[PDB]
Amino acid sequence: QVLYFNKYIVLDPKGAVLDGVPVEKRQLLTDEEYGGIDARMGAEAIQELLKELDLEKLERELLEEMKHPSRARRAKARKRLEVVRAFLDSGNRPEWMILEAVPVLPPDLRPMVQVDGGRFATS
Amino acid sequence: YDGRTGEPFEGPIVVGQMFIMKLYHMVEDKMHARSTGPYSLITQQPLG
Repeated sequence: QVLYFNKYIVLDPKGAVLDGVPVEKRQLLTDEEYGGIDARMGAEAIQELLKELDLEKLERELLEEMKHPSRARRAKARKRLEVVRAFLDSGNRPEWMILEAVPVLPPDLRPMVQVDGGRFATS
Repeated sequence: YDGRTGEPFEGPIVVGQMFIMKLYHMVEDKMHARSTGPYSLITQQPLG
């Protein structure tokens, strides 16, 4: 929500991490909560984010927090896979979730018919 | 008597003057049929 709108900057890369506190390869940092960027904002963020994101490793970083957990928030743990494995043994890549292409449906489907003369009715 | 056959009905029949009426509905305004015709342009099908 704050990773595009409301500014708020995301912390993507790289870049050795702690400015007034570490800051754990993950995120955000507040607008006037200085630092800089070397990350960005907007979706580019979440884009180059997804891409550079080990696929299978999480089948392990989740298949290790599945047998030695608490059972309170180590419940959603599993759920991560359900999307994960859902992307893997599927043939569908993430990234694309952010659109580098915003298509246009056909005309004969989102009509522009003539009403009673010159004033029309778009779909 | 059944006008068709001279023989009358075989059971007295209750008869009399009954007040009736004609209602709003009259087939004349219902009833239709279309083999083909006006194809909409919006949805792409028969209308109007």
